[PDB]
Amino acid sequence: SQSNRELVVDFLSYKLSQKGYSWSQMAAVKQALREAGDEFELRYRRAFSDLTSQLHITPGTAYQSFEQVVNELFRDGVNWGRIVAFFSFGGALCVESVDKEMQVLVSRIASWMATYLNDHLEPWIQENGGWDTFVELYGNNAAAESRKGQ
Amino acid sequence: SQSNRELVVDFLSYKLSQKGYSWSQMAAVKQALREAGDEFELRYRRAFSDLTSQLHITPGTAYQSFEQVVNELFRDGVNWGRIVAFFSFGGALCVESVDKEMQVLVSRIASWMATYLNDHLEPWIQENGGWDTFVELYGNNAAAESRKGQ
Amino acid sequence: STMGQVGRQLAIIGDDINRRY
Amino acid sequence: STMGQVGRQLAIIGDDINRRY
Repeated sequence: SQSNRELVVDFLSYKLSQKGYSWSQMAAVKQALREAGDEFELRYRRAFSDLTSQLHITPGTAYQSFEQVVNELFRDGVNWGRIVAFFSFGGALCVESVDKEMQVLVSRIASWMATYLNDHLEPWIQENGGWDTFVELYGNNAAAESRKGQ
Repeated sequence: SQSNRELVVDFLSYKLSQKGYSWSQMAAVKQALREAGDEFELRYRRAFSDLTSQLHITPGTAYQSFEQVVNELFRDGVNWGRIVAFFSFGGALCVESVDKEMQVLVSRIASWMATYLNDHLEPWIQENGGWDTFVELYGNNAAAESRKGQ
Repeated sequence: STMGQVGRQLAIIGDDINRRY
Repeated sequence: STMGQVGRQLAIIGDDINRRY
């Protein structure tokens, strides 16, 4: 069963990451982004209130909601922190959709995010060191440890 | 890029799980097992020392090491806690392999785990409520919260 | 728009958490 | 064996963390 293999890889990836190892480069990117997203959401909450609490979405307007936000986020630039913001926004929009019994939108939002990444963020990412550089900058929970020290 | 979709799904799965939601049934199983493994390893460490500190493995004896442990773990029974132990053991064996510059073994151990799950644990799992029951018993970090209360 | 203002706030916090070598 | 004894210890802790309805 391919499901059993996926469960094994998930668990082993997690335990390797706790020791500073990684199952794969992709696994290292995933973990650093999870950590950066947690930290982003903490900082956002303290300055502006929780990201989920301010979102409006209905199935008939879901793309409009997505693009209105993402277009402003990247209107005047791309950088690693704004890429983290983009992921955190998508997560919050999915949580809000589930809260409001609009579960159908989770799959749509995931697709819109992947397409936006492919078309509009990947060019910048490839010119700025790729996801390997993101891991160098954000791995080992680096953004949170920075705030914790100050 | 399929890599961008996988990163999106990982992040969204994580953020949904933090709110008590799940991307999929499999995502819920993964998270409950991660949590159960952390708790297992904590309990094991307190009673018997860290699970990685006691493992012996070389590439020439890696399967022997795996089966010597797993055969005794399940010699006189299968239950959800021992299934968690099995995952934690595999994680520790992978960490030890990487520590000792035997990275080639990680992929082998993952395969041996998936095969053992398929052949020798799945029959029990399907007779005892399936992974859905595991999530009912272990989801929401339930094993750790039990110890925390006592 | 209201969602536009969320995007602006995301950019502000994104710039705060932005990291450089 | 040494690894056999690890398996026995895993079973002991597995029984401790085992949960029932």
